[PDB]
Amino acid sequence: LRHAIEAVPSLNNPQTFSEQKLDEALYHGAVLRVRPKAMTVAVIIAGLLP
Repeated sequence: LRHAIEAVPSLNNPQTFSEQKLDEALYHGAVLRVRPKAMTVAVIIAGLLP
């Protein structure tokens, strides 16, 4: 999420009342990159269920 918010959106906030592109950065890191977290959780639970 931090890499996401770091790449693009460090330019629009200096202009006050700018939150539209701040949410797109969270979308880019929080839900586009959701395969790694799901994979980690799945393997963690699967290596313990037995």
